[PDB]
Amino acid sequence: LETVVANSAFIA
Amino acid sequence: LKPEVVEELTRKTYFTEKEVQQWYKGFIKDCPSGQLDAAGFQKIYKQFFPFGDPTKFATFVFNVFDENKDGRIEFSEFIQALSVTSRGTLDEKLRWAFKLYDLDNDGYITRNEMLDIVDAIYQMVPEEENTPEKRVDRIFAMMDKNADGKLTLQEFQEGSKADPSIVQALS
Ligand SMILES: [Ca+2]
Ligand SMILES: [Ca+2]
Ligand SMILES: [Ca+2]
Repeated sequence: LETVVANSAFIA
Repeated sequence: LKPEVVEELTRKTYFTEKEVQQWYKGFIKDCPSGQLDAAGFQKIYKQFFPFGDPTKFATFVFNVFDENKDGRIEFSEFIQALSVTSRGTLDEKLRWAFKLYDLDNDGYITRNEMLDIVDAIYQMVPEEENTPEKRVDRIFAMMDKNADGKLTLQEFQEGSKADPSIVQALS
C-alpha cells in the first residue's frame, strides 16, 4: 500500500 | 471470488489471476465485510503518517477509489486503483493523480483545488516549501504554461515529467 501513498501524495 | 469476477479483474489490471486472488485474501482479512469505509481507509494513512491528521486527504483519496461513487470501496475498486499505483506507466499514474486533484472533475486543476490538496497533505504530514501556498506557487510557476491559473492534464503530465524528483517518486 506504499505505492498508493506515493502516487496520491507526491505533489507535496 | 467468483470465476467471472476473477477473470474480469485480471483482464482489467496488471495482475495475474493468482495475484488478484491473493489480494482478495489480503483485502478480506483487513476488511472482513469486503466494503471498506472512510474510517477504515484512514488507518492506511495514519500508518506512514501517524503524527498528523489525515482526515481531509484520506477523503479525497477515498473519492477517487470510489469509482462508482456509491460511498464504499469494494474489492474491484481497490484492486484497480492498486493496479495503476503499483504497476501503472508514469502517464497512467499521472492521469490517476490528475483525477485525484481535479476535485470538481472538470478538465482542470485550479490553484484553489491544488491548494486544498496540498493543504490536506500538509495536515497529514524547508522554508521555501514551508507552507501549502508556497508549494502551490512553485507548482504553478513550473507547470501552468499559459498562465491562466489552471492545469490541464497535459500541463500536469508534462510539468510532472519535467521534474526529476517527481519522476523518482513515481518510479
Ligand atoms: Ca464504490
Ligand atoms: Ca477542477
Ligand atoms: Ca494552464
